[PDB]
Amino acid sequence: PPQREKWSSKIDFVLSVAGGFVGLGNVWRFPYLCYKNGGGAFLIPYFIFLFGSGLPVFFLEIIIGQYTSEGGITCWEKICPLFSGIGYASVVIVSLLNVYYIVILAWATYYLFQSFQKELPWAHCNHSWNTPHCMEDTMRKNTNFTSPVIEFWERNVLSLSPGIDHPGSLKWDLALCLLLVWLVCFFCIWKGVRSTGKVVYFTATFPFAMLLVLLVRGLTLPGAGAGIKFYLYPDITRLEDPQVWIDAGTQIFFSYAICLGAMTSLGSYNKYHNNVYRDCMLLGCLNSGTSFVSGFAIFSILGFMAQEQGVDIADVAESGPGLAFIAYPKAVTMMPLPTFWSILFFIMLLLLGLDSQFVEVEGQITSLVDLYPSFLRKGYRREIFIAFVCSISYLLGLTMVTEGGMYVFQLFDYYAASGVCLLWVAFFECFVIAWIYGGNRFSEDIRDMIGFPPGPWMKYSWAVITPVLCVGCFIFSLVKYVPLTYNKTYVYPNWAIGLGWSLALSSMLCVPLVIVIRLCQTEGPFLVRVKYLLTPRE
Amino acid sequence: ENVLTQSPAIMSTSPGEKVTMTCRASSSVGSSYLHWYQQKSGASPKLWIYSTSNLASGVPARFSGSGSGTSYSLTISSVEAEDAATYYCQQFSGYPLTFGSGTKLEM
Amino acid sequence: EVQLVESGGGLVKPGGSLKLSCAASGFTFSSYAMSWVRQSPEKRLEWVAEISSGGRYIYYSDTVTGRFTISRDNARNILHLEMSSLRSEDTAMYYCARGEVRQRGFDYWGQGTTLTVS
Ligand SMILES: [Cl-]
Ligand code: NA
Ligand code: NA
Repeated sequence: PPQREKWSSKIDFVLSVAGGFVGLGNVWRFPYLCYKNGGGAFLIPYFIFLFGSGLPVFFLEIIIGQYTSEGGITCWEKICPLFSGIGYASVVIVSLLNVYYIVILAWATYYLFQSFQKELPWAHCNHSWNTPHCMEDTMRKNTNFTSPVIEFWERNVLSLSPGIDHPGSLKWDLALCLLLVWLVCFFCIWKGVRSTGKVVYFTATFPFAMLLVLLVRGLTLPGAGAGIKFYLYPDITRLEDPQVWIDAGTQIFFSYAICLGAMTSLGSYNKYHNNVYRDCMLLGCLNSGTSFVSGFAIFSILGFMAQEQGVDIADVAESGPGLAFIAYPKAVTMMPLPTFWSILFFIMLLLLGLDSQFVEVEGQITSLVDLYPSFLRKGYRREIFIAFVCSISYLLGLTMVTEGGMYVFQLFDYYAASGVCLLWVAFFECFVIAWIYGGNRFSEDIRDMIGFPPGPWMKYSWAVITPVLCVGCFIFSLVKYVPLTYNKTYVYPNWAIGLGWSLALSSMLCVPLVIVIRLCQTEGPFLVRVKYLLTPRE
Repeated sequence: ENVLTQSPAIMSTSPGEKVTMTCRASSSVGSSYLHWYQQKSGASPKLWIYSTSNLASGVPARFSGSGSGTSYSLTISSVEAEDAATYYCQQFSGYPLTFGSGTKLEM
Repeated sequence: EVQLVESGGGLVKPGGSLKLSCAASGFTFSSYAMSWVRQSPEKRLEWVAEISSGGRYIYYSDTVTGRFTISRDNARNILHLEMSSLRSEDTAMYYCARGEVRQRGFDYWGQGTTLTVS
């Protein structure tokens, strides 16, 4: 059908993109990837990738979205049909990300529910779930003594199993919250995306205010300086291994949400002649600034913990996804009336999480209904379809709130939508646009839309820098391979690793497969067959 | 077609004063899409001001512009000899491109 | 450094046809977008047409959209304008302008050539 919507204002676009960027990918994921790799060694690859590839590819996503009014899949039909598989990859990635991204908000909701109490559970271990090795941090400094802030997590929230092979029972208490978050999601999406006026004034400022409060409460602590010194000092020995490179490289593709159908979908709602360049750059500044600032909040608390307990900074906390839930509650414990701030912190996490969720769920739905705008037209069809996707998302996410859930969540976070797939997708996107479709032709298109050509930084970042970086990391990872491990002490069975590589391949293979499907489906000799598909069609 | 109207039909000035030229649009135009040009009598024009206040490569820097939305203006801090010319305001936000009626400074 | 010089122009019968050209030097002519602008004997400026770097995108003024054609010769750094039916209102002096960036205007102009109709 001819109909296609557009933004009511440029502020709608800016708000939607700002909601899509800033979320748990900055305040939760970045700290533990930095901690796992020993602090300051992580920053050099981080900024090299940032300014070499990250921002140009984000601008490419937005401007492709704006040039051709279509979602993740149906624009490559108008850039280069032969390579259309990239959109199917870009939608599989979103489908897998939405499965596991909700579980963090499930845990946040459980903490919020536990928060409303006369005394915080993780303040003192008189409770039943704790081991006899428990000692309060005030006394742990005076051989296996452990802290209550860690025991609450592991023994009550996770109820952690001794291994992935031992799933145990499903924690109904967490399952009800996992369902509640999906109810909240549905009753926002089932109408449509909108800014809704005054609600944005509160939603868009409270979380940053709370983050600033957390930063100030963090730096004030007795041991912050040692944490910062650990944070900012590169250990060059670490750069000799591929992991510190690929984790830093893929963290940026994850944070900017560029290898996903979302950003293109958001771009597609703009007017053709709209100038987006400055907004893209300033929002990239916002994203990377917030991510960088959060480190001073985390590692100051970790240095305080190491100073109080008397251990090395690298030994003090979990080298895994629990780091934020171990760190911030320990800081919340250090303020008057802890219940107030405990409430506010998890409200802040929920507000940061909901926005990103809504934006990319809407992006997935937008990218998929454009395949069948008639069969899945407006009406009851959307009502059925959205639930048909969300219910399967719920029953898939349910697999990892069991007693063995954490070992599966780690496997998802390492392989699904957060690793090599992003390098693959970004390499092929840049390769297509630069070398097949033509950098000159695309620069002329950008000139026609914006009024000014993109310039050297974008041109060479697409043509040379990004492909070379993506090839280098991809080769370096496999010539110096090392297997995955949980919390730096747990080794995965071969079947778990095989499942992880299967999960990643399910995303990667869409690119080469669709090429064969398209090519075998066209008549005539192959040299004419490829010529028909290398030309814009729709 | 977004027509641009310039207020003063013509100007005669002694070399001891400052003046302002007004350019008014039928529809609002962004600050990044209005430029002013110089035309010396008997010669082809040259770019004078762009993006509503940025000064061209050789303009005497007594020239400065200000405005936004529907109305714009070009101002001269101090007029002087050899400044005589016809000056046009031009819209560049959308097609068709339009030039103002232009105004001539003499005397 | 940069140079523009137009060629062609003269007396023609009304309803006749004429072709103008604009040679360029001193810059990578394949990159910069080009436009034509004409000045009436009443000294009023009027925009005519624009053509993009690769000639893929072309725009026309409303009063000429049916009669004028704009084209390029990138291999020899020459710009062409072809007119099909010259009415009495078409007489003017036609300028060749290198307006690449829309946020920065027409930074270079040619000398221009006259066109008149009997
Ligand atoms: Cl980040
Ligand atoms: Na968010
Ligand atoms: Na991010």
